[PDB]
Amino acid sequence: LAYSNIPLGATVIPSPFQVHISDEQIEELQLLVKLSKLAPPTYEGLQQDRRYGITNEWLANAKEAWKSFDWRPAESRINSFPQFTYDIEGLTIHFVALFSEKKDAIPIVLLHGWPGSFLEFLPVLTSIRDKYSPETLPYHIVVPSLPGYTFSSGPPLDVNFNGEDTARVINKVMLNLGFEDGYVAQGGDIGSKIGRILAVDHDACKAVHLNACYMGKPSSIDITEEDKRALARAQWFATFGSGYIVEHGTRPSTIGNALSTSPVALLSWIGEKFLDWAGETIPLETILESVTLYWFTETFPRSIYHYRENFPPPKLRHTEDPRWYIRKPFGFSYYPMEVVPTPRAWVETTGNLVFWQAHEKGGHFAALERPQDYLDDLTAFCEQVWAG
Amino acid sequence: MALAYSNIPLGATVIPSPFQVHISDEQIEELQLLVKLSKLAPPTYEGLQQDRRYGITNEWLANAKEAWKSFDWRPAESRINSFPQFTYDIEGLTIHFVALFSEKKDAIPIVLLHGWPGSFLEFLPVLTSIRDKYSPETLPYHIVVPSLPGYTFSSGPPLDVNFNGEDTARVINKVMLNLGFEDGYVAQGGDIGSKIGRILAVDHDACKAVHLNACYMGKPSSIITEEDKRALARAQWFATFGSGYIVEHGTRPSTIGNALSTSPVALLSWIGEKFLDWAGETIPLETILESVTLYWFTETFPRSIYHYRENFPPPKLRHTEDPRWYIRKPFGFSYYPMEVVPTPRAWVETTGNLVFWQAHEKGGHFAALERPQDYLDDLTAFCEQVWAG
Repeated sequence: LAYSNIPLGATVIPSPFQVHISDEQIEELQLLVKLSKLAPPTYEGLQQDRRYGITNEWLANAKEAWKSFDWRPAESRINSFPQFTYDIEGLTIHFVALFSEKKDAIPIVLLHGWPGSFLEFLPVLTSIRDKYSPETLPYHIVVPSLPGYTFSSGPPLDVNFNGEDTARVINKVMLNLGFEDGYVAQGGDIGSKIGRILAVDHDACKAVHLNACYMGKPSSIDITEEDKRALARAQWFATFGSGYIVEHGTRPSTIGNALSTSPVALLSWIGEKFLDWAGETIPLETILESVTLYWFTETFPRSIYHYRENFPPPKLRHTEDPRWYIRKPFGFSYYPMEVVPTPRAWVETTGNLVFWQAHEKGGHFAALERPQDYLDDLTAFCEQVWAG
Repeated sequence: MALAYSNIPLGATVIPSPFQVHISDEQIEELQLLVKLSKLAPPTYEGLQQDRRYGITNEWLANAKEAWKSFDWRPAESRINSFPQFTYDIEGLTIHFVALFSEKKDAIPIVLLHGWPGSFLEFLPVLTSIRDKYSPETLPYHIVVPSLPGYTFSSGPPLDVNFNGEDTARVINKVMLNLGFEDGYVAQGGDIGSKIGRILAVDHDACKAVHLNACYMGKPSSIITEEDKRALARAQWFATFGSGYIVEHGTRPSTIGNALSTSPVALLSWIGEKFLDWAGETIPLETILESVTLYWFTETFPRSIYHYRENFPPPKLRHTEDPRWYIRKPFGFSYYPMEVVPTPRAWVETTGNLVFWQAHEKGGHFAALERPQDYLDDLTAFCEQVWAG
């Protein structure tokens, strides 16, 4: 497999990995999709603008498509990229990688969120290996599955687990691969908090680029018509879009149990996000691939441990806390349909912001929606800040 | 189909249609199939917290799922059908209600109002006590226990227009008007029913008085004992850790309604958490299963949560704290210590003409279900105190 040779200085050799969902898991999935019931018509379910969530119609259509969804091609595509696992602190940590043949390639770790996965970055990874050979690849790209997500095991059954533990475990992936001299982190959604913690607390992480920075407007800050739509969208998300945060953060076992009962229940909860959060419309096939993977791996109940960190609501939000001010080189890319679009003057207050790029297209799932924009920003930021 | 207590009061302007519950054989067969084949979450740190700090435990749900496999609906149905039941058509909705009608020309009419995730079932123990104490001939009251629009055998709400708490009260008032009670009735409510009962008493002439066992509010701007400290901490637990379902119901009702229609055990997870956490007296598993089973058979859940969006964006004032909804008519309140937001008398008094106050040592959110005799003593005491003929 191209791009799959372990960097020469690795401290722990990773075990190679391939996904092979059993025929029985596939057919249990179809059985329960078929067994699922739909809601009767309701006023709320008939609103085509989704002001009360997904429409009954969308869900009925998506369920029918699911019955013809074939996992094998998607699984084959996933397996076309090099994948590995480490054993770290009793957990299996899965990651996708593209390793360069250049000895001093710049290591980068790309950090997904919820309800995402490594799947978000495969179009970017496809663009990378279209553009480069293993010989001309300037980067080592590492795309781990966060603890509790898809092929990563955990979190533990017997102790609480939070974002600082997540960062500690993810940093060790990069250390294991020989990157103690330095790597760059890139993060969105929950990955943006992980990226911030890596940059703030872990020596090996030399710089961090974010495409999300969840904050209110700082009081130390004065607007344009783009600043106006950013504030209106942020207020929409805070007021109407944050039910799942409160339920994940306070009753993770209840919602975790309810949505494991049926794959179509998980489809409803997760599909609403792929619909509302995107700038560029995400195809139904991409939603189904993600929900199917979460299902096969029982991700959802293992994946929501992060949300309880905000209950009770902290004095300062993470991004606004001086404890988590990013002193290392810090980059931000602005996508207008990000769930909380944040202007430069906001972001600048949370770190040492040396890189700023704004885009006209794209929303929350920047890598998935705009892989070329994402890859361009990532190359530019890494070239701009990397110090050898 | 003659039934004791089912004679329509003499002043009725509209005769209701008799109703009986008959869930089909195929629904009962299908429910058992769907329970058995429901998938369960794997073990998680959160699912192993036996103080339920993060919701229901994996162990509780697996046990409830096992018990559900051998729950028999038909004897619960026979018990339900021993009470008179009716429907009215009102503004194109079918409104189900249970009733006990007195033979006395001047019996005091009373409407009992359930909330979410409850139903007319909450009041059956109280109705059982009433009909054990009174024959139709000695019954001092007419008791009406309707299904709110969207709940169990009541249809709607409409597919094509929004529907809110004021529409709910208008429609429930017409049940009482149809039965000839334009001269007066008393309302009683908890949970969402306490909001409806408030609107009835504030805005509708036929409602003469109202008793509540819930008065959802913060500490009033108008204004601490042992109990008051405890009530404040419980109210603060509810607002901080207990209101996830409110935000979700009120912002994304379509998503959660669809999610929870897919499987009866999805519904049970969501609703069972509330019967566990909100109760003062432990509510038996069989009662929870009965309630969740009824919701499942009647596709209640997606139709029942329209009330919660009235809080989004957060209104200028909470209903109970708004002079617009201050109760001028005689207002009674019963304090149950394990109510989700226990409100001292000083708080409640800022919201209406409080002429009746009763505090209790036991009982929680589902007062009539947990403490039927306490609930009934209060209701009759309050009605006898305020009714003016």
